[PDB]
Amino acid sequence: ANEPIQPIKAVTPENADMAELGKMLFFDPRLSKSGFISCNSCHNLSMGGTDNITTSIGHKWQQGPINAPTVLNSSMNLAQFWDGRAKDLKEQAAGPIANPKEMASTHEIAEKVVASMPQYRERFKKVFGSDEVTIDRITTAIAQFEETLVTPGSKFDKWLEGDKNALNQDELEGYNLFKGSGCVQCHNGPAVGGSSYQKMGVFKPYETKNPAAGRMDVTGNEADRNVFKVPTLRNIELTYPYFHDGGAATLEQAVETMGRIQLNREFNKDEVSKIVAFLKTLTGDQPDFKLPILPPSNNDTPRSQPYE
Amino acid sequence: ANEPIQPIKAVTPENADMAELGKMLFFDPRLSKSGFISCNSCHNLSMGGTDNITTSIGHKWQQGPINAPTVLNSSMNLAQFWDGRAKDLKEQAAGPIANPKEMASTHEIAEKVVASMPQYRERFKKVFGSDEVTIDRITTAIAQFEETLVTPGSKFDKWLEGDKNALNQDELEGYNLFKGSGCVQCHNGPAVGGSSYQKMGVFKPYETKNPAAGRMDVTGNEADRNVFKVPTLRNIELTYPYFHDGGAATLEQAVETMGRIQLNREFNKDEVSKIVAFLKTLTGDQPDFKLPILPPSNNDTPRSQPYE
Ligand code: HEC
Ligand code: HEC
Ligand code: HEC
Ligand code: HEC
Ligand SMILES: [Ca+2]
Ligand SMILES: [Ca+2]
Ligand SMILES: [Ca+2]
Ligand SMILES: [Mg+2]
Repeated sequence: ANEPIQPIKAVTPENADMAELGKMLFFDPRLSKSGFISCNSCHNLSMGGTDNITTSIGHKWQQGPINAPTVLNSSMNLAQFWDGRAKDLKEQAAGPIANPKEMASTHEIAEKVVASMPQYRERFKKVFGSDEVTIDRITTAIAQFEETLVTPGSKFDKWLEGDKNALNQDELEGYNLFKGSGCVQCHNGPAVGGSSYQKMGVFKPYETKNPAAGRMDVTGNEADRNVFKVPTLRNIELTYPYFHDGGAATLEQAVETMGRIQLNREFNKDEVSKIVAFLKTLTGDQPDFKLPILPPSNNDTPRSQPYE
Repeated sequence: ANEPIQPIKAVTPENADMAELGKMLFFDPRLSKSGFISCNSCHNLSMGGTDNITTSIGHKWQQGPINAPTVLNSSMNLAQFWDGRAKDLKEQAAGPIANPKEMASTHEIAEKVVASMPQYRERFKKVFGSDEVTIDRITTAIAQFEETLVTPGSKFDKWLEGDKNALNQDELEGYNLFKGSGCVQCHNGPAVGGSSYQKMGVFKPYETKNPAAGRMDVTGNEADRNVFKVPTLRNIELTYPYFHDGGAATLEQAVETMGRIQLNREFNKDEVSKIVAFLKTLTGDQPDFKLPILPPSNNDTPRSQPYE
């Protein structure tokens, strides 16, 4: 009778220097064509790792196609992106940099930008052995930093570890309903999700104008239409709005929809209130580190093109 | 012992908690209508306090009218903004929040946004005795945070304080050229500028397509046309491009232009490189603090409007 959910464990970077280099790159807006957009712009670590809007604002204020997921605990995902088209964090990181709808630069340009700065070259030398800058090393460093973005210490985890007073009566009943109703069928493990692909709209379809088809984009099979990676519910309190289209503005709405179309279960108001209370106890310790200080661009650095 | 420039000294917040609150607000993108733009977006503290582009990107990617100045050491300015229309940091902070070309929100909405969060209400109470949030308290807190954004410790300051080795041969000669040519007429004091309004184009006009008129926008006196607050040269190495229109991409170009139109001095390539070397020794210790962790928006919080 072991719990369907396990505590998140603290992480010690295999390569501290690499994680520091990755941190810097994650906050460097010069990886973008505009010199205005960094990974942190859309995955704000001061706010829970997302941009907290329906879909992401990209280069020249392009309205993105889908809701940006949190990077927090993303190292635990079975694959990356809503349709899992990316195998891991490293592969994922190369995407946004060259995505015309997001950072809109190119791997070639990103390499030249970083390499133009002596302070970055020195770090690549320390970390990789030589001062050569490549998108491969860049994504490897960012990935290492993201591995450290886990959030242990949530009240629920403290309860799981034996602290009976970490949860109040409503929160405990919420968890019991979460488990008893069937939510754990898909939202389980340390991340309370992120370990499989499931249909969004089991008993009834999810109503949305958003055209995303999920896994079908990868397989082309009709059976995969509307099948997405199950999101982690850790820090769900900080990652509103909800669902891939950002269609559910509140947790209550997300829970009611989930109960209704995934379990054919209409929760009453108090039941929803208790589950939501439980979900908020899944918020863990947020990133704790100094604001990164980045090296200045110099006369050799390709200049930003915010309006060009 | 009587150099025209004096060292910058560390600043301990009169109210530590107030500065901590100001720090959180400075990094909060919810002060903007889009929920995507914070003070840090255009005054990036990881990069030197500016956005490092010709003019600022505002709501819906509006191309701003003028180059964004650095907030670093801004507490030393005789007034705020290129035309000095704002008397101090407190007064200045109210501008961007309600500027349709920048954050595009309103003072009323920002107050409602911040007050909707218990975590913020609690901080305002421990700071101002009361838990109610007003644009007055918001700007007071931000200004307090900005008072701490001074940058002591630059190599030049170490030199002024006794370390004869803090500067190399070229850097020292550069300083001597700076002092001996007439530059300290306008760039002096602890901020190496910021203490007066001066004409941009003393001997010859500064060519630019930018329509900014400077002090005339405030005084209406034709005599004040093209008269601006002299920018601080502290951390000038980190705040490219240069001048109010962002027209000079390099320090070499900026120095050459300044000598020509301000002093009627034509510096040869060697002299320019030495002055540039000196300017870089004005880069001080950058902000050293933990990345702010902000409270989550809740069901009572006005929702971000990035596209509507
Ligand atoms: C907005 C303009 C973005 C920028 C800049 C970056 N990311 Fe992002 N990211 C964004 C979206 C809309 C999505 C989902 C896209 C999809 O097709 O599903 C993502 C996804 C990720 C993920 C996947 C996490 C998951 O649970 O699936 C990761 C790990 C991630 N993003 C990391 C990341 C990094 C490191 C970035 C900078 C190099 C970066 N993103 C920029 C939107 C935006
Ligand atoms: C599989 C059959 C699921 C069951 C059972 C439950 N959930 Fe779920 N959930 C699942 C998926 C595939 C998704 C993403 C759907 C999409 O296209 O957006 C979700 C998402 C949520 C969310 C939002 C997460 C986010 O947007 O980041 C919440 C809050 C959530 N699910 C809660 C939840 C609860 C409380 C459940 C039972 C009542 C439940 N889910 C069951 C897949 C499945
Ligand atoms: C970009 C869209 C901006 C945002 C967001 C904020 N600021 Fe800004 N700031 C910007 C510009 C283009 C200018 C100059 C405007 C002019 O007419 O001169 C400024 C100026 C300041 C200053 C004055 C510094 C000086 O004159 O030397 C300060 C102190 C400053 N800005 C602070 C500040 C704060 C605290 C913000 C958020 C509430 C903020 N700015 C946002 C562009 C942008
Ligand atoms: C007043 C009569 C000045 C003298 C003498 C010098 N400078 Fe200056 N400088 C002055 C102003 C009013 C401005 C802003 C002009 C504008 O409209 O943009 C500046 C700016 C600079 C800068 C750029 C600062 C920035 O963009 O933030 C630099 C690097 C600079 N000045 C250097 C400099 C040097 C080396 C001088 C002597 C050769 C010099 N200035 C003289 C006003 C005055
Ligand atoms: Ca979300
Ligand atoms: Ca500048
Ligand atoms: Ca010039
Ligand atoms: Mg020009």
